[PDB]
Amino acid sequence: ETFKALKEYRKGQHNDSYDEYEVNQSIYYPNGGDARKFHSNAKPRAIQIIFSPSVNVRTIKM
Amino acid sequence: ADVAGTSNRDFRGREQRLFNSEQYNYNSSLNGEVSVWVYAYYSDGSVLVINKNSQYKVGISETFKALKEYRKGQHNDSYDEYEVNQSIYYPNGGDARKFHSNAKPRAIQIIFSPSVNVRTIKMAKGNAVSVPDEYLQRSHPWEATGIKYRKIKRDGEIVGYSHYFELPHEYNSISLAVSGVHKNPSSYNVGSAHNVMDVFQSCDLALRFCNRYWAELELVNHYISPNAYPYLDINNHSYGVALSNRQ
Amino acid sequence: ADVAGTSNRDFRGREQRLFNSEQYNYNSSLNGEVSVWVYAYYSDGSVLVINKNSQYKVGISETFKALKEYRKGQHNDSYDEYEVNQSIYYPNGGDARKFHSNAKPRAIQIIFSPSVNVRTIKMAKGNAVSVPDEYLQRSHPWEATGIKYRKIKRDGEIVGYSHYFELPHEYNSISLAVSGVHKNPSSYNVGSAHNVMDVFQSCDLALRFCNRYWAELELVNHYISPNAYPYLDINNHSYGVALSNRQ
Amino acid sequence: ADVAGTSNRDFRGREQRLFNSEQYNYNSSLNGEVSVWVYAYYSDGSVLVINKNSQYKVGISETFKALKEYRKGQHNDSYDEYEVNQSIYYPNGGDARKFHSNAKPRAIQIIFSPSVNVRTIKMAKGNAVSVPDEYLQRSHPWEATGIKYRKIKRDGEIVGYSHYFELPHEYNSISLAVSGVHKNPSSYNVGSAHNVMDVFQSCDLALRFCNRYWAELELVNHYISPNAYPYLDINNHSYGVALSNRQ
Ligand SMILES: Nc1nc2c(ncn2[C@@H]2O[C@H](COP(=O)(O)OP(=O)(O)OP(=O)(O)O)[C@@H](O)[C@H]2O)c(=O)[nH]1
Ligand SMILES: Nc1nc2c(ncn2[C@@H]2O[C@H](COP(=O)(O)OP(=O)(O)OP(=O)(O)O)[C@@H](O)[C@H]2O)c(=O)[nH]1
Ligand SMILES: Nc1nc2c(ncn2[C@@H]2O[C@H](COP(=O)(O)OP(=O)(O)OP(=O)(O)O)[C@@H](O)[C@H]2O)c(=O)[nH]1
Ligand SMILES: Nc1ncnc2c1ncn2[C@@H]1O[C@H](COP(=O)(O)OP(=O)(O)OP(=O)(O)O)[C@@H](O)[C@H]1O
Ligand SMILES: Nc1ncnc2c1ncn2[C@@H]1O[C@H](COP(=O)(O)OP(=O)(O)OP(=O)(O)O)[C@@H](O)[C@H]1O
Ligand SMILES: Nc1ncnc2c1ncn2[C@@H]1O[C@H](COP(=O)(O)OP(=O)(O)OP(=O)(O)O)[C@@H](O)[C@H]1O
Ligand SMILES: Nc1ccn([C@@H]2O[C@H](COP(=O)(O)OP(=O)(O)OP(=O)(O)O)[C@@H](O)[C@H]2O)c(=O)n1
Ligand SMILES: Nc1ccn([C@@H]2O[C@H](COP(=O)(O)OP(=O)(O)OP(=O)(O)O)[C@@H](O)[C@H]2O)c(=O)n1
Ligand SMILES: Nc1ccn([C@@H]2O[C@H](COP(=O)(O)OP(=O)(O)OP(=O)(O)O)[C@@H](O)[C@H]2O)c(=O)n1
Ligand SMILES: Nc1ccn([C@@H]2O[C@H](COP(=O)(O)OP(=O)(O)OP(=O)(O)O)[C@@H](O)[C@H]2O)c(=O)n1
Ligand SMILES: [Cl-]
Ligand SMILES: [Cl-]
Ligand SMILES: [Cl-]
Ligand SMILES: [Mg+2]
Ligand SMILES: [Mg+2]
Ligand SMILES: [Mg+2]
Ligand SMILES: [Mg+2]
Ligand SMILES: [Mg+2]
Ligand SMILES: [Mg+2]
Ligand SMILES: [Mg+2]
Repeated sequence: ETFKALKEYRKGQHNDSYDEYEVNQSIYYPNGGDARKFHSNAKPRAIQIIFSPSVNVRTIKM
Repeated sequence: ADVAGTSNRDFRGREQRLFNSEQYNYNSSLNGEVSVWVYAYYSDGSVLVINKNSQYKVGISETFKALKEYRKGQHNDSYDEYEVNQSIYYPNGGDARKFHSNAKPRAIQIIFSPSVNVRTIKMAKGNAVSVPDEYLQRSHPWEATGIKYRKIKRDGEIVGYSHYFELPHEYNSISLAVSGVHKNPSSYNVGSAHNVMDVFQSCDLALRFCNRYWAELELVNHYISPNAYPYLDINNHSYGVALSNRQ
Repeated sequence: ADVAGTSNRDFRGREQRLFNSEQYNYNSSLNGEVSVWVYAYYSDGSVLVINKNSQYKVGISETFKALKEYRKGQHNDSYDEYEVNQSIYYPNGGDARKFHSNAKPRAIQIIFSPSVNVRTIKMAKGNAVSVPDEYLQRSHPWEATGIKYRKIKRDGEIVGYSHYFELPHEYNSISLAVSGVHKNPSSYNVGSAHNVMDVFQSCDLALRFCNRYWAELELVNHYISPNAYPYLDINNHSYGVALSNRQ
Repeated sequence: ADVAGTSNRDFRGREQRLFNSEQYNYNSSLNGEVSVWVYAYYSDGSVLVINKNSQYKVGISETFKALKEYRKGQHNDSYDEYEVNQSIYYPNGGDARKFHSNAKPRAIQIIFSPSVNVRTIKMAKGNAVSVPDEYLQRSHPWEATGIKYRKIKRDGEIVGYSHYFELPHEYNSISLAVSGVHKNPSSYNVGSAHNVMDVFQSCDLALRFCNRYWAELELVNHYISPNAYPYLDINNHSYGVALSNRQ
C-alpha cells in the first residue's frame, strides 16, 4: 500500500479531500503543499502486521 | 559629548535601561495587568489560545464543549460532534460514528504573566458536565495548584509561570476554569471598601482574546513573540523578553 | 468480629453514614458549591439546561435569543429566526414566515442546590429586549422570588429548591437572569475585606454547562440522575439523593 | 596530516568516491531495486506519475480510465466523463457533451532506472478496451521496445532510460502496461528454483507511488530532483546524479 492508501478514508462522509491532496504534497516534499493543518489526523498512528500460524516467520519481509 | 558606552554620562543607555525596568515594575504594580492564557492543543497540531487581561485578578472559564476544536469556515462534523458530546456527558449516551473526537484537547498549558502571585492560583478542573470532584456535594470548587507552576525564564528573569498537563487518555474529558490574583506585596487590599468597586469594574473591563492557530510554530511566531508574551514550547524552550535592569 | 447489623461495632455502617453526612454538610459549608440550573422546555419535548456551579454565590444570565432552541448540527431556520426575533423585539418589526417560533421556550424551571439560602434568590425576568419591568427607569433590577421556590424532597430531606413558570402565551417573551447566595449561618461575611478577593476568583472559577436534551426522560436518565442533582419532573415527582444521616 | 586534495592519503576523498560508486553498483546488483515510471501529461500542464520500485523485475499496468486526469478534491465532470468513456470504448457509444476530454493524456514518457536491462523491456500498449493489437486473437501481449529507449545522461553516465510518445491525435486512446527486468549479467537465474519464491515475494513487496503534479517544473523540483531520479524534460534536458567513480 502507498502512503495515501493507508490514510483514513471515511466512506460516505466528508474527508477534507482537497486539503488532504495539499497535505500529501507537503509530506512528499517538505513545504511542497498548501495545507491548512500541521498534522493530518488521517495519518496512521501505529501499524500492526499479523500473520497466520501457517507462515514461516523466517520468510517474512517488509 | 562623552563617547557612547564609556562613561556614567551615556544618558541614552540609562534611559534605555530605565525604560525596560519601568515596564517590568509597572506590570507588577497594582496599576498593571495580570494575564492568564489557556492553550488547548489538538491532535492536528493546532492550538486554541484563550487569553484574558485585567487588573487586580484575572481568570478564564470554559465548558467541555468550548474547549473542543472548532475550525472557522470549514466543516466540523457538527451533528456527529453533538452526538459525541452526549456520549462524553454520559457513558453510551450518544449515537456518534467515532470512538475518539479529534476535536478533544490532547493537552492544556496554563500560563500566567509575571505580575501574578503564584500562591493565589486556583484551578477548577471539572468533569465533562462541569463538576470539579466527581459529585457537586464533595467538590471543593478549586485546587490551589501554584506549586506545580514552573518559572518561564529568559536571561535569569521570571517572564511568567507555566502549568502543563496532558490529556492523552480516553477519559481525559474536562471542563476548565483558572484564576489568579495580581501580586500585592502591600497591606492595601484592592478589594477592601476603598477600592472594591474598581475591582467590580475590572470584571467588566477585562479584555479577552481567542483564536485557533494552525501550529505551535505559528503561535510562537505570530501570537507569543510579537506581543512579548511568555511561552514554553514542546521542546521545553522558554520564550519571553527579560526587562528588569537590562537594555 | 461482631456480626454485621447487630451492634454499635458495625464500623462499616458508621462510616457509610458518616460518608453520606459529610457530603451533605460539606456542600453546605462555606467551602462547598452552590449551584443553579435553568431548564428551558421546548414544544418538541427537548430541554435546554444551563448549569452553573461555584463557591459563595452563583447565577445564570441569558438573553431572549440564547434561550431559544438551537439544534446543533441540524437546520434551525436561522434567517427566518432572525426575522422572528426582530418581530419579538418590536411589534411588527420583522418579516418572519411564522406566527409563533417553536424555538421559544414554553416553560422555565429554576432549580437551586440545597446549599443555597432561599431568601437570597433574586430573578431578573426581563422583556425580549432585556428590561426587567417595562422601562429601565422604573425597573428594579430583580425580584426576590424565594417564597415561590418549592422544596424538592427525597426521604424527608430537602434535595433542592424549584421555581417553575410556564410561558404558554404568545407574549411570554423573556430574557432571564437568576442569582443565589450560598448559605452562610455564620457572621463571617465571605465578601468582607478578609475574603472578598476569593469571591472575585469564584466569579472566574464558576464552571458552566449547557446542552439540549431531546426529552425530559433523557434529562432524568442522563443529566439529573448520574450526577445526583435535584429535579422535579412534569408529573411532580422529586428526584435527588437524601444524604444526611443515611446509609 | 597530509593536506586535503594533494595526496593518495586524502581518505575523505576516497571514501566519498567509494560511497557514490557503492550506491551505483548496489542499485545494479541483484540485491538492488529496478524502477519504472509512467508519466501521463495532460493538456492543463499537469502530470500524473505512477512509479513502481521492486527487486528483480518491475512493471506498471493501467486501464484507459486510470490514466485520465483526476483532480483530487476538485470537480472532474465525473458523470460526463463516464459518458465520454462509453464513446471512447465504442464509437458513438456514449452521450457526452464534449468532443475531446481534456482528461485524456497528451503524451506518455516511460522511464526506467539504470538497473534495468533495456533488452528486457516490454510494452502492452492497448486500445481503450485493453486489447494490445486490434483483436485479442492476433494480439501479441507485448512489444519489445527497448531499441527506442534513449539514454538519460548526466556527466557521461547513464542515469536511466527514456521512451517518450505523444498522443496528440483524437484516436490516441490507450490502456498501458510496461515491464522491465533488473540487469543480471550472471548465469544465476533469479527465478530458477533456488530463488523463485523470493521473486514471488518481490511481487508483493513492490512499492507503488502516484500523484498528479500541477506542472513539469513541480515534477522536476519536487518529485525527480529530491529523490535523485532520472528525467528528461520537454526541452530535452537530462536530470539525474552521476555516481560511478565520482565525488
Ligand atoms: N553576563 C555575561 N554575559 C555574557 C558573557 N559572555 C557572553 N555573554 C552574553 O552577554 C549577554 C548579557 O551581557 P551584558 O548585558 O552586557 O552584561 P550584564 O550581565 O547584563 O551586566 P550590565 O549590562 O553591565 O548590567 C548574555 O545574555 C550573554 O548571551 C559573560 O561572560 N557574562
Ligand atoms: N422509617 C421507616 N421506613 C420504612 C418503614 N417501612 C418501610 N420503610 C422503608 O425503609 C426506608 C428507611 O428505613 P431505615 O433507613 O432502615 O430506617 P431509618 O428511619 O432511616 O432509621 P435508622 O437507619 O436506624 O437511622 C424508607 O425509605 C422506606 O421506604 C417504616 O415503618 N419506617
Ligand atoms: N573532466 C573535465 N572537467 C572539466 C574541465 N573543465 C571544467 N570541467 C568541469 O569539471 C567537472 C569534473 O571535473 P573532475 O571531477 O575534477 O575531473 P574528472 O574528469 O572526474 O577526474 P577525477 O575526479 O580525477 O577522477 C565537469 O563536470 C566539468 O563541468 C575539463 O577540462 N575536463
Ligand atoms: N557565559 C556566561 N557567564 C556568566 N554569566 C552569563 C553567561 N552567559 C549569560 N550570563 C548571565 O547569567 C545570567 C543568566 O543568564 P542565562 O541566559 O544563562 O539564563 P536563562 O536564559 O534564564 O536560561 P538558559 O540560558 O539556561 O536557557 C544573566 O545575567 C546572564 O546575562
Ligand atoms: N411507612 C413508613 N412509616 C413511617 N415512616 C416512614 C415510612 N416510610 C418511610 N418513612 C420515613 O419517614 C420519613 C419520610 O420519608 P418519605 O419517603 O415518606 O418522604 P419523601 O420521599 O420526602 O416524600 P414522598 O414519599 O411523599 O414522595 C423518612 O425518615 C422515611 O425513612
Ligand atoms: N571541457 C571539458 N573537456 C573535457 N572533458 C570534459 C569537459 N567538461 C566535462 N568533461 C568530462 O567529459 C565527460 C562527459 O561530461 P559531460 O557533462 O560533457 O556529458 P553529459 O552531462 O552526459 O552531457 P551534456 O554536457 O552534453 O549535457 C565527463 O567525464 C566530464 O567530467
Ligand atoms: N488548502 C485548501 C484546502 C481546502 N480548500 C477548499 O476547501 C473546500 C472544501 O473542503 P474540501 O478540502 O474539499 O473537503 P470537504 O468539502 O470538507 O469534504 P470532502 O472531502 O467530501 O470534499 C474546497 O472547495 C477547497 O476549494 C482550499 O481552497 N484550499
Ligand atoms: N451520528 C450521526 C452523525 C452525522 N449524521 C449526518 O451527517 C450529516 C453531515 O455531517 P455533519 O455531522 O452535519 O458534519 P458536516 O456536514 O460534515 O460538517 P458541518 O459541521 O459543517 O455540518 C448530517 O446531515 C447528519 O444528518 C447522522 O445522521 N448521524
Ligand atoms: N423571512 C424569510 C425567511 C427565510 N428566507 C430564506 O430562507 C432560506 C433558507 O431558510 P433559512 O431561514 O436560512 O433556514 P434553513 O436554511 O432551513 O436552515 P438553517 O438555519 O441551517 O439556515 C434562506 O436562504 C433565506 O434567504 C427568506 O428569504 N425570508
Ligand atoms: N452527459 C451528461 C453530462 C452531465 N450531466 C449532468 O451534469 C451534472 C453535473 O456534472 P457532473 O458530470 O456530475 O460533473 P460535476 O458535478 O461538474 O463535477 P464532479 O465530477 O465532482 O461530479 C450531473 O448531475 C449530471 O446529471 C448530464 O445530465 N448528462
Ligand atoms: Cl501600586
Ligand atoms: Cl465553613
Ligand atoms: Cl548480486
Ligand atoms: Mg455520503
Ligand atoms: Mg465556510
Ligand atoms: Mg539564556
Ligand atoms: Mg450539520
Ligand atoms: Mg419517599
Ligand atoms: Mg473537495
Ligand atoms: Mg554535462
